[PDB]
Amino acid sequence: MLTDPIADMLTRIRNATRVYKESTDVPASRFKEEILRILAREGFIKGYERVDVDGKPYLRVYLKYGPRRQGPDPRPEQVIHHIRRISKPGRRVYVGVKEIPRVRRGLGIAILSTSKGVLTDREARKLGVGGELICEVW
Amino acid sequence: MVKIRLARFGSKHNPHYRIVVTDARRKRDGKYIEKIGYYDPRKTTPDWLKVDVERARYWLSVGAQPTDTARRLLRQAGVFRQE
Amino acid sequence: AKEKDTIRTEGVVTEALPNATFRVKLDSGPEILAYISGKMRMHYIRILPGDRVVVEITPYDPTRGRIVYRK
Amino acid sequence: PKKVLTGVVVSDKMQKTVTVLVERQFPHPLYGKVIKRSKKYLAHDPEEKYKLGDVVEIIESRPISKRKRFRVLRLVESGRMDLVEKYLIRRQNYESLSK
Amino acid sequence: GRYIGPVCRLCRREGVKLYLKGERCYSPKCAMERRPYPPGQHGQKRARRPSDYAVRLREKQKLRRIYGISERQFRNLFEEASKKKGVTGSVFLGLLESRLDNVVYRLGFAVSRRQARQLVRHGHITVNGRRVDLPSYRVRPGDEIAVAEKSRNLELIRQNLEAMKGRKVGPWLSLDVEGMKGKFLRLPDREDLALPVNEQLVIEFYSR
Amino acid sequence: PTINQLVRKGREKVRKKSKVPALKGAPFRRGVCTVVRTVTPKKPNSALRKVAKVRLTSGYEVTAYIPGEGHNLQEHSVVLIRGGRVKDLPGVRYHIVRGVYDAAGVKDRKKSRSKYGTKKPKEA
RNA sequence: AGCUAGUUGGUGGGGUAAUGGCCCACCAAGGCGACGACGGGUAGCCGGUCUGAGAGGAUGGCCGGCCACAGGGGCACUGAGACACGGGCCCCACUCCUACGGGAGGCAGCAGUUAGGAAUCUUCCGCAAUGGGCGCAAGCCUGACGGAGCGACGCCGCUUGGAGGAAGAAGCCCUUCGGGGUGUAAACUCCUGAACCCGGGACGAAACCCCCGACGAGGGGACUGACGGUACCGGGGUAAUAGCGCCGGCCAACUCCGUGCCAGCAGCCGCGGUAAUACGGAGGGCGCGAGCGUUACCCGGAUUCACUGGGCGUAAAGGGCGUGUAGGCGGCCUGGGGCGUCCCAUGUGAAAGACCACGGCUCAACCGUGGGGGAGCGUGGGAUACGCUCAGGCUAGACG
Ligand SMILES: [Mg+2]
Repeated sequence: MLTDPIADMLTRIRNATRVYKESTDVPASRFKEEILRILAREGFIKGYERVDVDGKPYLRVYLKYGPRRQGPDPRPEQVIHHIRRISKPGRRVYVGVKEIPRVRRGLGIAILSTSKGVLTDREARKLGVGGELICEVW
Repeated sequence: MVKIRLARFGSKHNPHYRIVVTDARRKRDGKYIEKIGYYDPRKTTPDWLKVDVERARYWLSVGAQPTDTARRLLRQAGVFRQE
Repeated sequence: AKEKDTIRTEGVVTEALPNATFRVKLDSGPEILAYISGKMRMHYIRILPGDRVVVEITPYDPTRGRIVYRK
Repeated sequence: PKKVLTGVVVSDKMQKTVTVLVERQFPHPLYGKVIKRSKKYLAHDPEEKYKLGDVVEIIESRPISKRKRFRVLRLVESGRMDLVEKYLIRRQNYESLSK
Repeated sequence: GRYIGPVCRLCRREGVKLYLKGERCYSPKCAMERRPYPPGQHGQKRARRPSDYAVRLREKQKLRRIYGISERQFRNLFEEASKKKGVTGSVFLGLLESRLDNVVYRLGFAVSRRQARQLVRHGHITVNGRRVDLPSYRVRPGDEIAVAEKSRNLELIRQNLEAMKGRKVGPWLSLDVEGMKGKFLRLPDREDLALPVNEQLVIEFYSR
Repeated sequence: PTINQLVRKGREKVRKKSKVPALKGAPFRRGVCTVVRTVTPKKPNSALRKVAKVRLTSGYEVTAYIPGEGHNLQEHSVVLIRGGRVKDLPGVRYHIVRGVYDAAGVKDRKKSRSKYGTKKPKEA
């Protein structure tokens, strides 16, 4: 059972980052797409589009990395260092607007599911609404 | 009996009183209905008496009987001045 | 400070008890738990049931001692 | 205001009376998990009107019996075995797992 | 109560000259100059490299010694500082300096902190009209510190005043020499103070 | 485990084992003694340490260590117990208090006196 | 692990201030339960208190609320209110008198005695303040309360002096014999003057009462101090209690003599069996300080019950597997509903505490004022991204 889709997507992205691949496909969703969009806006990914491997709706996640670093372990620095599903199936975490975390003290971001749509932490704060704390990214 | 009365709140030798709405049969320290004034007898402060007058008046209207000292305090504050 | 009451009476070894401990029938009177002294341990000294040995006795428990003298 | 509840008719095995399973969906304080906990409620039916399988509106009431504190206000959705049936199965199981 | 007793021994132990005697602690006589080593049977032995905790403790002691303060009092002050907004460090120092005795000392109404404290205790010092006799007292901005009328004509005080006729008063204090007064202008900051101590270490020690 | 699992089951609250049955959380228990027997230490240690076997006001019959370079303790001597495990001695969880009741202070103990209940050197 | 027979529901009645299985008659056979009943243990609960970064954890002393009980149990009566703390009846348990038939009791009120016990206070003064009750009122009653007394029991404040004063007395203790320590410490000079004596001296207390004015408002007046001759001021006025822990590592701090795995220390690693920086003592030190340490307990540190935040091939730990019930959980798209969830508004969250600000007691503790927060919960509206839920579709899972 492909039980949590968002989580799966996140995992895939993480995997991609680990292996310096340019792109992973993820199974399609509106929600997923929205998340991707937000990520793009922030600056974590080169972007996205819908494609058809076996005539099934799939989404390219175009990856983003740093420059070719010097010395032992020359592999580029990871743009996404960490990603983590927080509001898991069975573990549905919900925050009030004063209880939105300053993820990495104003450096990393958290992605929030709210009344006003799928949105970032800062944006949520601005629009003074809390919600489902899907994921943290730094 | 609904009463306007004082309550000890301070310390040994340094008393402080709350002008208060409560039932007769409570502790003088008891869970009172409303805090309306406060009294320092030792006048250690420039403001030793200040009462919310309107509230007090309302209480009186409802049926609250002030205590002797309490009554005196209220008079001093001017809750009876019908002019 | 040391309580000088550390009694120095002699005794015939009676029993092999475990772990360097020995029933030692005193020449004065009774048998007491008498463990081997540290000095003795240091210099080997296999004590056998059937030796003349001198025991260091407490007056609080005169049924427990410590062999000071090998043979 | 007087308390309003939504539940399922689970028993008609009583005169003038119906049993209502309220299901409540709420977070755990410490663990952060939504737990579908429930309670039964003994409700007054002045007519024998409501039947097994009925989704109903339950109002907090003046007592009519000891352990009977609610009148059914109105019918919401009629006839759904599925939800009743789970409860029945649970009850049956209660009989089993024992000695 | 207070420390009470051999003072310069503490200084020797700590390694930095401290001005608890006042004078002589200025003369070639604080024992610090010709005897830098700590008191005891093992002063002139090799001092083993000091541990993390140990150094911090030493620092704390040094600071406490400076103000002639009971440990409990110091702890309380620290707690207060922690409670209050801003840099816990500088605020703490200010609080310490805010002490009446210290204020008296730094206004040169005494040569010694101890001396100042004594004066405060025996009713020699006036604060804004009312004489206060407890060295712990909280002096805060815009407050005046005077010599008592019964005490103006006292010999020791006069001597002290004379010593301070031209001697420097802190960028937070402003004394009247001839009216025998002393206004508090500003809360005494870390910058203002040449304290031979690092408060950060103290804080670290305390946060346990 | 998992969140759901936890909710189903519960987290087992660790109950602290009482190190000392001086009963009740009585910080001190007074008692009458039976024997003044000296016992051997453990495996790397060797000596003869002084133990008193006590019937207590708690109704416990426990073994308590006697500190003190020279002791006076006897049979029906009334004693007070503070507790504190002795590392070498097995069965022993208890320290007898010196300088109280019938465990009178160590004579000429004049350094770390407060532990032994011995009065200040009466200097003249 | 099942429990229930007035037990669950009904009709009719009683009884209640009032609902009701509270009770009673009769009928029906339910009711609860692993979403943890019943049974056993434990326990008043909370506002809170401590701890903790917090989430939590423990606890519920005093102070505030409620409950519950007044030897144990049962029952009513009276009354607005009790199933009645200093009221009643009755039985038991118990102490007290008895002319043996019978009565009297109830400190879990203050105080105290006794007992248990590690351990806990004065058979204190007062109606002055507040509050209570009665009364037109005076006024009485008042172990509520106000205070004092005892106990470093906790917290806070202060004192046991300060300024000088040797290239360094003595004494004590090391030493490589030169010296070094104790230590500017002392002694001594200067200065102050906690204690202490005298002189005064309260705030807390303006009302109830009287009279003008209508017994209204308002105005004038008088009485009235347990604390207490106390706080506190004015004068004089003596240098005028330092103790305890530790000193191998943790952990701050080292030498000598005695001792010889002994005597002993220890919270753990452990030290001691002849040169002990771990023992007893002596110096020296270091930490606190009118206290210091030991013990008991609780939290921490233990992210060692882990939600934040652990794990499980070998360390404790994957059940022997399978199927399956509750339960948990769930693909993609569209629409409603808005239960969750979020948001605003407000109600509520009593005070005290805890936070911030100021003010008062010479500071502080302590307390006063003012303000905010505050989890959670109710009610009205909103929002639909996400769960839920209904309705329709889809083929990427599953099944054929
Ligand atoms: Mg002996």
